[PDB]
Amino acid sequence: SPMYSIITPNILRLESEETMVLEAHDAQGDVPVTVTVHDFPGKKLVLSSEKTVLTPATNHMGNVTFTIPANRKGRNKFVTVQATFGTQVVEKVVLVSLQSGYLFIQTDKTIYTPGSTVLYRIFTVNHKLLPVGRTVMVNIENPEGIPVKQDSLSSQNQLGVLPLSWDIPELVNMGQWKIRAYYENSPQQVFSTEFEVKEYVLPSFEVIVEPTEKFYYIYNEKGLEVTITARFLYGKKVEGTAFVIFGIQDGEQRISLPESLKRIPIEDGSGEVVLSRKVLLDGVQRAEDLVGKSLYVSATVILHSGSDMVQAERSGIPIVTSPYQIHFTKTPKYFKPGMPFDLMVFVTNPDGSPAYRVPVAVQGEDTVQSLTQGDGVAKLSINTHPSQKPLSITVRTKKQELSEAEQATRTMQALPYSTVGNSNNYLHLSVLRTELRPGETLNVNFLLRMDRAHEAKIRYYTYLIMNKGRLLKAGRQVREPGQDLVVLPLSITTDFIPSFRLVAYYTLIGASGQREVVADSVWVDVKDSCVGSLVVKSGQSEDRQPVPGQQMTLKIEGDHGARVVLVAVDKGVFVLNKKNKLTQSKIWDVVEKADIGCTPGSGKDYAGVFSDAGLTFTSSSGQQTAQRAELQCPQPAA
Amino acid sequence: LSVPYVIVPLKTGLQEVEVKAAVYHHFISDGVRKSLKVVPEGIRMNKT
Ligand SMILES: *[C@@H]1O[C@H](CO)[C@@H](O[C@@H]2O[C@H](CO)[C@@H](O[C@@H]3O[C@H](CO[C@@H]4O[C@H](CO[C@@H]5O[C@H](CO)[C@@H](O)[C@H](O)[C@@H]5O)[C@@H](O)[C@H](O)[C@@H]4O)[C@@H](O)[C@H](O)[C@@H]3O)[C@H](O)[C@H]2NC(C)=O)[C@H](O)[C@H]1NC(C)=O
Ligand SMILES: *[C@@H]1O[C@H](CO)[C@@H](O[C@@H]2O[C@H](CO)[C@@H](O[C@@H]3O[C@H](CO[C@@H]4O[C@H](CO)[C@@H](O)[C@H](O)[C@@H]4O)[C@@H](O)[C@H](O)[C@@H]3O)[C@H](O)[C@H]2NC(C)=O)[C@H](O)[C@H]1NC(C)=O
Repeated sequence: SPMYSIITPNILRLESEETMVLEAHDAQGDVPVTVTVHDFPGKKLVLSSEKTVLTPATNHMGNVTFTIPANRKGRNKFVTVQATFGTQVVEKVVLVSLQSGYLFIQTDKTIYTPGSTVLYRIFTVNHKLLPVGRTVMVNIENPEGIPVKQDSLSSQNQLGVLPLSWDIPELVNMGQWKIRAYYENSPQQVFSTEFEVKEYVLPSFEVIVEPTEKFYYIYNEKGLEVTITARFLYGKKVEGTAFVIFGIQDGEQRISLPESLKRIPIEDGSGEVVLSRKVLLDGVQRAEDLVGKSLYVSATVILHSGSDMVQAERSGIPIVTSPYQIHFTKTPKYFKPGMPFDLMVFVTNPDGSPAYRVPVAVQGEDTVQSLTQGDGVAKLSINTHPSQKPLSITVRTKKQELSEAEQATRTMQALPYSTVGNSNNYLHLSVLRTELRPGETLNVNFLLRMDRAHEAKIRYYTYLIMNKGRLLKAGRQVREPGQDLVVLPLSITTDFIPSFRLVAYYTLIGASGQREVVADSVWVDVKDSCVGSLVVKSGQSEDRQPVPGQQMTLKIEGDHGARVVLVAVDKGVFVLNKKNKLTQSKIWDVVEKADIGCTPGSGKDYAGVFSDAGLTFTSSSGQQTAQRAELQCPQPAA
Repeated sequence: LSVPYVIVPLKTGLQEVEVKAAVYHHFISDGVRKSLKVVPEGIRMNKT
C-alpha cells in the first residue's frame, strides 16, 4: 500500500524559499512527482514549476524548494499546495504570511537636543537575517503621534544598510519621538525605534543604584538594603553627597514615602542606604497585601563642589514571598505511558531573569535532584507507568539556607499520547540537553514502543528540522528489527541558532490492515550568540590611556566580505537614558517570538506532535494533522 | 577644585566661553573652549 505523504511549514511566507519534503512509502521503482501551488480559492497558478523524481536510492524522499511571488482587508489569505505522485494527487491548504522580513533601526544617540541632527540607519534583511534589496518607507512622528518627515529609499545594491539623517528644528515639542519604517510590500508590519528630545547637558559622572537583593522579602527584618555607587565617566571614583528616597508602585500609580528620605555621604565613590521595614509598613495603613507590588529607589548625587548633579533611579523591585519562581513553559505537556518523561524546570528570579544554581526536585523521590544551569533550566527525568491516566507533577525548589516555607512550588498536568485506534504504539525522543554550541554534535535518541508483532515492520524514521520558521533539513534514520534505541549523529551548524525543533515519525500497517502514523517532536535551545563573529578591540597591543586629540589603531575582527557600521557615543549619554538600545540578545528574543512552534515537545497524538512543533502532516492513507487557521500561538492559558 | 566665574551675555546666538590654566613648575596645561546658546527673554506658547 504505497503511502505518499507531504510536509510543509505550518505557515508559508512570501518572497522567500520554503522547503517541501516529498515522500513515498512502500513504493517500487521511480515515481514522477509534480508539485504545484495555486491561490485560494480558484486557480491562478502562482507556481507550477518544481518537479522531481523519488529514486529508491534515496529511500523515496524528495526535496522541492519553491518561492511564492507577490502580484498583490483583514482576512488571512491561503494557498493550495498540490503534489501529484505520478497519478495519485495529494493536496493541502496552508496559511500565508505577508511578512517579508525584519527591519532594525539604529540611532547614534539615545537623546537629542532641539537643533542637532539625528543619524539613523535602517537595516533590511529577510527571515534568514540575510541582507536584501527592497523598497522601504520611513516616517518620523512627534510625541503626539504626528508624522513630520517621510522618505522612500531602496536598499537596492546598498548591502541592506540605509544611512539617513534629519535635523531637529529649534521650535519643536520635547518628549518621546518615534521613527517608524516598513517594507512597501507590507504596510501592516511596521517597525519602530524611539529617541527622546530634551534640553539637556552631559554630566560628568554616573550613578548606580543596586539593592542587595533583586527583590524584597516581606518578612525580612533587615529591610531593603540599597547601595549607591557613583563614579566619573572616566572611571575615577566620585566624592559627594546623595539624596535617596523610596516609594511603592501599583500598575502605573506611584506612592512616594516622605519618611524614607535619606541623606548619606558618598565616600570612595560608594554609599549605603537602608529602608527599614518599619517605615515601609508605616507608609501605608496586612503585609501580605503589599505582596505583588514593587518598590522604586530615587537617588540624587551632588558633588562637594556643587558643580554637577545627577539623578538615578531603580524601579521594579518585586515584593514576593519566595526568592524564586518556577515555570513549565519549556516542558512538554504530553508524556509517553511507561516511558521516561523529561522535565525542563525553568527557575527565574522575581524580576524575570533566570536563576543560576538552584536545586530542584519532584513531590516524591526525595533522593532525586538537579541543579539549574546558566540558562535557568534544570534537567529532570521521571519514569511513568503504562497507565492512560493523566500524570500530575509537582516540582519543588530545594535550595538550602532557606526553609520549606520560603520555597516556591508549581504544579502541571501531562496527558498520555493517544495512539491511533488505541494500538499503544509510541515514539519518544530524548535529548541530552546541554548548552548547544555551533560546531558540536547532538545525540538524538529514538525510543520505539510497540508489540513485537509489528516491530519488524519499522525500518526507518523520518525526521525534520525546524528553524526560524523554515525547514532546515530532513533525512532518514535507519533501524534494524529488535532495536528500541538508535542514535542520530546530528551535527549542529550556525543555522540552528537560535532554537531548532526536531520532529520524528514512522508509518506502517498493523492492527487490522489500518494505516497508522506515530510522531514525536522536541524543542532544543542553542547558544545565543552571533551567527558568525564580530570583535572590536584596541589596535595598540600595549600602552595605557590616550589623550584628547591623539590617534589610536582600532582592530576589527569580523567575517570576510561583511560590511561593518560603526558609532561612538559618550557614556554620559547613557546616564540619562540607556533604554531602547540595540543588542544581539534583543534580536534573538524577537526571532524566538516569531516561532511557529508552540510546545516544548511531544503532543496528544501523532497529529498533535507535528502541529505542536510547527508542521503539517498529510498522507494518501488519510492520516493528517489538525487544521491550523490562527497566526499567533495558543493564547497562553496559564 | 571649583572656580566661579560671573558673566553677562550681551548678544544672542551661539556664543563662546574660554578658560585656560597652567601649573607652576610642572609643564602642563589645558584650555577649554565650549559654546553655550544665548536666548533672549520670552516664553513658549502654541496659539491656535
Ligand atoms: C534538500 O534539498 C537540498 C537542495 O537541493 C539538498 O542540499 C544539498 O545536499 C548536499 C548533501 O548534503 C549538500 O552538500 C554537498 O555538496 C558538495 C559539493 O558542492 C556542490 O556541487 C554540487 C554538484 O554539482 C555537480 O554535481 C555533479 C555530480 O557529481 C558533478 O558532475 C559536477 O561536477 C558538480 O559536482 C551541487 O549540487 C551542490 O549542492 C553544491 O553546489 C559535495 O562536496 C558534498 O558531497 C555534498 O554533495 C549540497 O551542498 C546541498 N545543495 C546545496 C546546499 O545547494 C539536500 O540534500 C536535500 N535534503 C535536505 C532535506 O536538506
Ligand atoms: C501646546 O500646548 C499644550 C498645553 O497648552 C500642550 O498640551 C499638553 O500640556 C500639558 C500640560 O502642560 C502636558 O501634560 C503633561 O503630560 C506629561 C505626559 O503625559 C502625557 O499624557 C498624554 C495623554 O496620555 C499624552 O498625550 C502626552 O504625550 C503625555 O504622554 C506629564 O508627564 C506631565 O506631568 C504633564 O502633565 C502635555 O504633555 C502636553 N501635551 C503633549 C506634550 O503632547 C501641547 O503639547 C502643546 N503642543 C501641541 C499642539 O501638542
